[PDB]
Parts: sequence; structure tokens; C-alpha cells
Amino acid sequence: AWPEEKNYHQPAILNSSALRQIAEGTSISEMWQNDLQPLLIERYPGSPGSYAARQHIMQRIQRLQADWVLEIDTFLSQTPEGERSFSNIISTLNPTAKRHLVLACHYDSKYFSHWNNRVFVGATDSAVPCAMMLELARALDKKLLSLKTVSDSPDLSLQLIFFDGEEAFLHWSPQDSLYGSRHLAAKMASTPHPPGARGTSQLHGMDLLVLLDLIGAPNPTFPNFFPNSARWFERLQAIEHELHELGLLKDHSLEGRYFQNYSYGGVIQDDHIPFLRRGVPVLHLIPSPFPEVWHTMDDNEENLDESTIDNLNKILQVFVLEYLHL
Ligand SMILES: COc1ccc(NC(=S)NCCCn2ccnc2)cc1OC
Ligand SMILES: [Cl-]
Ligand SMILES: [Zn+2]
Repeated sequence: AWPEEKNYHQPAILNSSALRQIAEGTSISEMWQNDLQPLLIERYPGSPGSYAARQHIMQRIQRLQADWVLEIDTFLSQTPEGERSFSNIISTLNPTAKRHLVLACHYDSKYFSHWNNRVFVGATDSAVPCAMMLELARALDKKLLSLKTVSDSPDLSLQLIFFDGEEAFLHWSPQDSLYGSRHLAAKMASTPHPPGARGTSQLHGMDLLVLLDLIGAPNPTFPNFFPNSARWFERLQAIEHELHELGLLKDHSLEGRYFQNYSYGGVIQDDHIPFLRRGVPVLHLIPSPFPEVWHTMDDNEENLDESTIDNLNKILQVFVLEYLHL
């Protein structure tokens, strides 16, 4: 019955003083300089930047005190440009814990031939989501380090996934997109979890996949996409509302709130799809509408909004602590 524990799992909700501490514990300027700026480079698969992006994400995780276990899931696949190597980065606390909350984004940038003297760096898409995950790891390090301590009083921890090869090379289709995610979901589906078990796979182990994409533009609006994760999306609305009311958000009004009551009339393709189709519950933190700059050379650092990202960092960090009971 352990694979059903996720259906009954409740948050341990932070009080006001805890919320203030979380809000004070994250640094948007430190993220900007140390986590975000190095990723703002061309990083399509096999490019020098793909290698540098990968190294940057690993080193940043390595310096932290929490007991993160890193693994590079490297594979080859045919593409419209010929065979390419892809590498998902998986960073895991407590890898033998039966359950994990999983946060994810893609670290590859879409390939574009250079227009004027300009290159596409996918600032919202998804360098900012990567940086937010790294800042989350750093900001919560002391709290996460406590998961190293084994206790009677759930068998639940945290995993981060930075997918390679989310983007189409040429034209989005089932076969030219989601190379990293289709590979990893397939592997996890085939892999026993916990080790030695019968029946259960690493996908049963995924409580919830929180997939960040297209984050960093001002005034984003996120639909509540899926009934099976609606209660968790509702927690994000309430965290946002509470942080607002306590004066812990910046340049944020109730009218301009991010997390919306409405859903979306269509299906958005992204890295969650190969997990969702195999039954994993997904919280897809991608906005509708997409950033105005989407898939334009304008998806760049100048067009990011610092306050928005700092606000969303606070809300995500609170969510994660509440989910993990920390
Ligand atoms: C410009 O607005 C949109 C364009 C297309 C879609 N539909 C789909 S299926 N998009 C999949 C995007 C995959 N991806 C994510 C990041 N980089 C690429 C929805 C849009 O606004 C709701
Ligand atoms: Cl739209
Ligand atoms: Zn994209």
C-alpha cells in the first residue's frame, strides 16, 4: 500500500514566523549572480554550453551540506541532425526512500541559427527554472540536511531533475522533442523501487512531479491544469495569498496574483508527458499565456522580472518545506 500514501499525504503548514524566516532566507541577487548568470549561454545538446551547464548545476549542488546524490543519465538518440548524446541530471536526497517529491525543469536551450549578432539563451526557457531549483536547494540546505537523520516518526524525501533535450531540433513532434524525459520516464518505469521489490517501480516512488517551465516574465498566470494535483495547486494559491498578506512579497497585488482558479482548454506538451501518461501526478508550473518573448532572441536577461522570480522562489520553498514536513 505504500504507493498510495501520496493520495493521503498532507502538508505541515508553516506559521507566520516560519514564513517570514523562509522569505528572509532566499537571496534573489545571490541566485542571479551565482546560479542564473552562468546558465545564460547557448546550451543545446553537444554544445560547449551543454557541457558547461551540466558542470555548473553539479558543482552548485556539490557545495551544499545536504546529502545530495548526483547521477548523470547519459544516452544516445537519433535526431533530425543525426545521433546526439543527451544527459539528464538527477540530484536525489535519500535515494532509497520509497517516495520522493520531484521538482524538475529542462536545462537545454533550443537551437537557433544566429540572428544579427544574437544567440538564443532561453532565459525563461528554462534557465530561470534551473536557477530557482538551485536557489531552493541552497536556501533550504540546513532544513534538508535534517533528512539525513533517520527517524521512526514518512519514508519521503526530495529529488531534482534537470532534463536534457526537452526542445525540438527542427519542428516539435512526438519523435523530435522530450528526448531526456521520454528516456528517463521509460527507465524509471522499468526499474524496481525500492531495490528488491516486486511490482513497484521508480515511478510508483514519485509522489508528485512539479515541473517548472517558462518562468521569469512579469505577471505570469498559471492555470490549475489537473484535477489529480488540484489540492496541491490550491496550496500554492494559499501560500501566495498568505505571503502577500504578511507583506513578504514584492511588487505584488491580489489582482496580479500568479496562481489562478481556472484550468486550460487543451493539452500542453512538455517534460511531464511521459510521466503523466504512466500515471504520475503532475503539478505543471508553466504559465498561460506563455511569455511574450517565448522562442524569440528577446527571451533574455533584460526581459526577466526580478521581483516575480524572487516571489515565486519564496512560494516554491514554502511549498516544498510544507510537503516534506520541514
Ligand atoms: C505561445 O503560446 C503557446 C504555444 C504553444 C502551446 N502549445 C504547446 S503544446 N506548447 C508546447 C511547448 C513546449 N515547450 C515548452 C518550452 N519550450 C517549448 C501553448 C501556448 O500557450 C499556451
Ligand atoms: Cl494563452
Ligand atoms: Zn522552449
